[PDB]
Amino acid sequence: IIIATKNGKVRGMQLTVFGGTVTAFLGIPYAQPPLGRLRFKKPQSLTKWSDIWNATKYANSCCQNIDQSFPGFHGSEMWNPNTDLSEDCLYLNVWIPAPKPKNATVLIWIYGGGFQTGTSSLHVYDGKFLARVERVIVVSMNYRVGALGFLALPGNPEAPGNMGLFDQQLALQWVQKNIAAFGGNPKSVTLFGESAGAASVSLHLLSPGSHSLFTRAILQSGSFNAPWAVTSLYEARNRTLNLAKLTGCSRENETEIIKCLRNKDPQEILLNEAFVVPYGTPLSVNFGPTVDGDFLTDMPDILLELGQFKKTQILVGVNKDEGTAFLVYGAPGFSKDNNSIITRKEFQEGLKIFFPGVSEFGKESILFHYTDWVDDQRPENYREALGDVVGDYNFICPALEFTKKFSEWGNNAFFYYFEHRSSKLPWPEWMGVMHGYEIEFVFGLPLERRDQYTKAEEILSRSIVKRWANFAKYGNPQETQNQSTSWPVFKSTEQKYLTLNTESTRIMTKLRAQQCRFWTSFFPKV
Ligand SMILES: *[C@@H]1O[C@H](CO[C@@H]2O[C@@H](C)[C@@H](O)[C@@H](O)[C@@H]2O)[C@@H](O[C@@H]2O[C@H](CO)[C@@H](O)[C@H](O)[C@H]2NC(C)=O)[C@H](O)[C@H]1NC(C)=O
Ligand SMILES: *[C@@H]1O[C@H](CO[C@@H]2O[C@@H](C)[C@@H](O)[C@@H](O)[C@@H]2O)[C@@H](O[C@@H]2O[C@H](CO)[C@@H](O)[C@H](O)[C@H]2NC(C)=O)[C@H](O)[C@H]1NC(C)=O
Ligand SMILES: N[C@@H](Cc1c[nH]c2ccccc12)C(=O)NCCCCCCNc1c2c(nc3cc(Cl)ccc13)CCCC2
Ligand SMILES: *[C@@H]1O[C@H](CO[C@@H]2O[C@@H](C)[C@@H](O)[C@@H](O)[C@@H]2O)[C@@H](O)[C@H](O)[C@H]1NC(C)=O
Ligand SMILES: *[C@@H]1O[C@H](CO)[C@@H](O)[C@H](O)[C@H]1NC(C)=O
Ligand SMILES: *[C@@H]1O[C@H](CO)[C@@H](O)[C@H](O)[C@H]1NC(C)=O
Ligand SMILES: *[C@@H]1O[C@H](CO)[C@@H](O)[C@H](O)[C@H]1NC(C)=O
Ligand SMILES: [Cl-]
Repeated sequence: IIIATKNGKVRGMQLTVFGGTVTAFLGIPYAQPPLGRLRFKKPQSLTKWSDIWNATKYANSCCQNIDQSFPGFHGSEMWNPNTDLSEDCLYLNVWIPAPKPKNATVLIWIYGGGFQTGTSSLHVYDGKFLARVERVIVVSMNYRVGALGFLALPGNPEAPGNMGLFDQQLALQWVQKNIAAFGGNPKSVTLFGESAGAASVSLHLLSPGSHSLFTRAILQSGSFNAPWAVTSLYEARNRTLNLAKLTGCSRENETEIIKCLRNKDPQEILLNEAFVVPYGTPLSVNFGPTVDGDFLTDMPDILLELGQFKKTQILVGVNKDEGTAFLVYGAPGFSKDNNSIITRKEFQEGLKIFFPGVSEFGKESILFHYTDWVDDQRPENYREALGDVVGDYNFICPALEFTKKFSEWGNNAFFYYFEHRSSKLPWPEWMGVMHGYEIEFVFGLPLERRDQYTKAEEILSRSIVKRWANFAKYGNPQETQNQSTSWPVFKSTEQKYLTLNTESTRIMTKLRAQQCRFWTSFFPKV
């Protein structure tokens, strides 16, 4: 129950899972608290301690704005932080099988949340099930979000940008130096993440300082070429300056802006983040990754196109209705509490909410490519088109594009399409297979019989869990024992992908082919 690390001893705690035992180490620090002079700077390495750190409960989540649109609604609040917010939040968690494994493959989770929110503490990121069932070691970390994590005055080490990514990297570094003490193999480390976590995983494939800190990668509903993933260095500074004026810290010694922003309280920074953007959307990434010349040496589009990334296997996928969840956070005529049958004029208004700085012609082009109905009568037409618009543009087509381009340099890639609508979900049915609702299947929660889950859902989760583990351990996400559909390699030409559902696993080709030719070739030019 006590492990000696390079910076001191840590005491864990024991969990009973499925008649077995998992050892959990919740809240190990991996950096100096980024307080005081350290706010906005890269994470600094931890100086030794001499006691026994008690890693027996989740640590503080990092400071962040909370979604307040559906108070008391679990569909919404399952995503909000479940620990104290604090700037003192650079901690990670380790779940190891009991008894201690000998050379276990390691999975490192990176949460999403638009780079503005999120925490490793969430119920759906609980790694105890993967530890128990597949005898892998699961690690997850908190990393700074919002402006405290990604404020950028480029070149300036007081606010260089990408701090949250450097938090993640330092945690990967911690696993390299320390996980062998826990029974893990530092040579078999698979990163996985969802949404902005998935976009983070992809940027680690680009970043030269992460090359040697992991083996393989899994990207769930996200990647760095998504339109929200990378902030330009011009608008990044425009946003840093708008934050400065909004807080009274406008100086012209740029370093004096930072010192001034450092004497503010977290809440004062958090409440002005929303207004640095001229027009925002429910997908807005106010403060996110930038080309800082340190973590990220060039525009990631160019690195992807010219083959400049870690050469390894990737596992990539998306959900059937990525876009629906965002419609109820602003689109007119939409509500989780009715069937959201919108009219043509409502759809048009929705495009302005989701594509605010886009030309009238650009929005006509979206409407023209998504409103040629097979049947003109059905009243769902517009409601469904706007969901597909937001999901294809923001998630599915970037994920596909990334996989094509990545596979063209010779590495095995596997693509999935998650289309299971969970039996007992609190969101209405019209929202479908929503963004983030594969995560619980990946983490094995449906394996807990004890629950809301059907038997079909238990079997689906058990299969996904085996596929993810085989991918981590062996680079190949097959389930070999139960006469399962083989998962073909995804290649630039044939573009095969595997569907994930409770009924029929199927091999299909060329997901969203018509829609993504629009988003990937026509729409970037408007
Ligand atoms: C860059 O920033 C300027 C200024 O941002 C404004 O002030 C901030 C404190 C904050 O409150 C923002 O929401 C404000 O917009 C932007 O210029 C403004 O543009 C909007 C309309 O596009 C409008 O508020 C004003 O006409 C402008 N204000 C000023 C002082 O010029 C600008 O659009 C931002 N983007 C770019 C690309 O430069
Ligand atoms: C679906 O619901 C929305 C609004 O939700 C509820 O109704 C409101 C009257 C209010 O009590 C909210 O707190 C509820 O959550 C409907 O959108 C509204 O439609 C009418 C149009 O005359 C009007 O009240 C508002 O302009 C609309 N609100 C918006 C656009 O945000 C919508 O009509 C409902 N759809 C169906 C099919 O019933
Ligand atoms: N400025 C953005 C920043 C942001 C916050 N969370 C985001 C998630 C994706 C993209 C961006 C964001 C913003 O605050 N938008 C307000 C609405 C975003 C949804 C809140 C976050 N919670 C969810 C999250 C996920 N799925 C959700 C699905 C549903 Cl149905 C409802 C909420 C989900 C999956 C990843 C983590 C957050
Ligand atoms: C660290 O933990 C030591 C042992 O605590 C044990 O585990 C917790 C979960 C409780 O069940 C406790 O009763 C157990 O004895 C403590 O003795 C020690 O004081 C702790 N150290 C600090 C700094 O808190
Ligand atoms: C763990 O596996 C690696 C190769 O993957 C090997 O080099 C290392 O010595 C192993 N360590 C053990 C078995 O303790
Ligand atoms: C003010 O700016 C100069 C550069 O012009 C910089 O060297 C100096 O450190 C700044 N002042 C303080 C107090 O840091
Ligand atoms: C394979 O099938 C058995 C039942 O025949 C089931 O109990 C087991 O969990 C399945 N394994 C996987 C990895 O799906
Ligand atoms: Cl909880």
